[PDB]
Amino acid sequence: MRERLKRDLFQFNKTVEHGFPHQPSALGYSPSLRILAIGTRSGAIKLYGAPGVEFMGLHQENNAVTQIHLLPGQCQLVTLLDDNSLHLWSLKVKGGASELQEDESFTLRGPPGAAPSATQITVVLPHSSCELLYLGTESGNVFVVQLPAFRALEDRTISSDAVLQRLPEEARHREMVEALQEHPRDPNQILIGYSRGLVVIWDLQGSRVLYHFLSSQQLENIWWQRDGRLLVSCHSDGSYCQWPVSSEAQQPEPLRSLVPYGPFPCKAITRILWLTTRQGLPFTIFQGGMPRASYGDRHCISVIHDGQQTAFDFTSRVIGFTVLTEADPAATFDDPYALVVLAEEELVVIDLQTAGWPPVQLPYLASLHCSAITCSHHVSNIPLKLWERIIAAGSRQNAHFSTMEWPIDGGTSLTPAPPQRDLLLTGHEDGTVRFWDASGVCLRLLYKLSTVRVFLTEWPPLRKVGSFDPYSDDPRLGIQKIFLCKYSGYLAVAGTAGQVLVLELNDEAAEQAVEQVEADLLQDQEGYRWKGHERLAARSGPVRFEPGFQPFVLVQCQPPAVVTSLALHSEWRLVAFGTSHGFGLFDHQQRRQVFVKCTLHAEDSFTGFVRTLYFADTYLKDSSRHCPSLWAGTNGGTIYAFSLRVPPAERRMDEPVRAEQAKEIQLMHRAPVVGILVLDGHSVPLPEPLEVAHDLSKSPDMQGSHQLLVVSEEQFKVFTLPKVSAKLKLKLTALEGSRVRRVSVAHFGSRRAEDYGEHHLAVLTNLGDIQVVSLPLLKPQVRYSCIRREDVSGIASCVFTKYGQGFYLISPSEFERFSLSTKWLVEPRCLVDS
Repeated sequence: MRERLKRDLFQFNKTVEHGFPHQPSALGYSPSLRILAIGTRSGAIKLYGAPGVEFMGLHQENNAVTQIHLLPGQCQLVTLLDDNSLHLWSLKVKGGASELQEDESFTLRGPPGAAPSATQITVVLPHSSCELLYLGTESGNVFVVQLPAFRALEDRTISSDAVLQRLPEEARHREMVEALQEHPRDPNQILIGYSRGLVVIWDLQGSRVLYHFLSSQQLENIWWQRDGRLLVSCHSDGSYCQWPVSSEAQQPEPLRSLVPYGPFPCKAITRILWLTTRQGLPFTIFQGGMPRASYGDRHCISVIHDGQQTAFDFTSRVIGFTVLTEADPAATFDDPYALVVLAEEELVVIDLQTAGWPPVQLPYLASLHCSAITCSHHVSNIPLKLWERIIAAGSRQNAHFSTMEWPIDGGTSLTPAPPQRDLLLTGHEDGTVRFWDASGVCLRLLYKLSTVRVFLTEWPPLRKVGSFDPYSDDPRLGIQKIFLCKYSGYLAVAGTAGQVLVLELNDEAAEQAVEQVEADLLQDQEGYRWKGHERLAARSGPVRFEPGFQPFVLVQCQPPAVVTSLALHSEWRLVAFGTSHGFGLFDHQQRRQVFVKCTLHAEDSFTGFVRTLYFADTYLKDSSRHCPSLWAGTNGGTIYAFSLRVPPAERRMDEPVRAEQAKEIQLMHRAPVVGILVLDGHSVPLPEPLEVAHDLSKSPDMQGSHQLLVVSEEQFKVFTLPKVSAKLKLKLTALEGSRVRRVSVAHFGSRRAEDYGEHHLAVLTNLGDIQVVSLPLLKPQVRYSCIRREDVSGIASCVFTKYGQGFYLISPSEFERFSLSTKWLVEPRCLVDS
């Protein structure tokens, strides 16, 4: 096209990522800013606050983030990678909005030639003065660093030999600093806990020991009470003690030492927290302690309060956890209200105020891979009537969740509310279809559909929480294709075992039976037998369904192969499906099969393989009478066309729908057809089903001669209807050497002109590039390098939107949104201050 028009329509920019970060490795939190922080093995530091308030950074060394410590009060955080290096980050306001950038780095190094295992940092203690970083090492020495200008203060070094010199008379030889904290009410005193059991309270200015005790078990971690008068240790045998802190010197014995899961041999407690409440009932949170014999493989975090105990069992390893408290540094009681747990595959938030401790919904950081993602489907511009009903159905199934508002509400999002409501439907392996809010910066779950309903299959206090499921139950339930009609509410989903469910949204619950209808694809062919999965056993009789998308008809394909294509026309109430053998049309209004076409030549050739199905109300035989039509594309470059006879509503349930094959066009290059489209007289694609009923202005131009657009992996072609005479072609693979993976129509609004937009093709190549093919001239406009050509998973997982956006999986747990339109750029823009 023209250069002025090209710049006003196309601009490639990878906006923001949606979902859970892959392989988390650290967790941090700022109670003063209410901002969460997550670190990964790839070096990514990700901050999270209120919905729409998020940041992201990358360390120059791609290494694993081990610890994240946000400074109190200040908007600066310190991280520590597995290379024993510190990094100071800050959130500087540039242009009215905050942004995350790295300030300075520092690697703790000792004398030249010393062992690197002696300078390994274990505990990082930011002082309350926001000026020093006390670093506990494996050698037992505590090092002090200045912020900024990281300079190790050798004069303030608290070595191991210095602490052992200040012990009265009991120092029976011997460090690995396991704990390093500050006195909550005295910034002058710090605590140093050693692995063998030595825990001292060190006076900084006095350079002496004020309090010490030698525990009987190997120390793991330490928690100091809010008033600084009680110490709660945890050990390597699965026990936790209580120690009184006063000014009587001597060596006070443990107050209450016990193994909470004994008397059997348990594993260590990794971390323990002792928090106080105004009701006199303190909380006791500890991670681990399971019996090594029967529960050594469980990742659990227990919470003890008011005679109630619950060990929350997660399906993945616990990377880190924190307890949000309503208390500030100048408060009496801690008063917990939330348990934020970061597992290796999910995030779990537990409400601590409501009885039973119910989970808290996640407005972001959702585990999109709790079930293995198989396919996706995006629908743009959802009607407000249907949009509120989907959320209403999702609220009825989430009644067991907590009523507490999202506690991590830091920052102020400067982005307005999304003017257009978008939906991203995700197919999973267990047979679930999740409805996501792909309208704004946060990808929040709205409603979950479970298709498994139509098929046929207290000490220690363990309570399985979370959503991730690492077990692959049945691969036959894996959703393969999804079609959602945003107008009538009809939903069509396809599975791996040849099952096709046509559902309808229902406000109230219903108890109905799913009529099962068989579609024998191999009706005009015998000899070859099926080897593999058997058809899914359907539930006979009525089945209770919760409000939402209730299935009313099941179409079982024979043979039960993988459904490779799906198309639903809610106006004509027809649904078309295709597998590796053939395809067929189904009338879900009468629950009767219309026709079934076999497309073959045990195993032999690799032809057939229905790839695309497209409904169209265009001309097929004459140039005056337009009739409904169903088009089909195969792997062998064959395009089938069927004439449909859709009766009126007065004759809808009376006379059955008829069909007859009218055209069979064979391509000259014999490449698999990836897309079929029909343009009207003004070279505009045919509108979606029921779109003319909800918008008469989008009526297709019937005066001009329609055009048929056939897109293959090698060429684009345009034919003249109804004669199907070749007119335009673009040999993409012959010019650029790339093959077409998938193509989708997109409307590109203009930036120079407010209300002007042209329809064009969004093409994803096998090389990972994203091109734009102009209509109807089939001219290449722009090519943007996006996905790597070796990312076979990310390329297949790609999906385009109707208005020039797209999504693709950079990891099995998170998407990345890209925008090739000048009218769309969904990115986080936020402000955070103290």
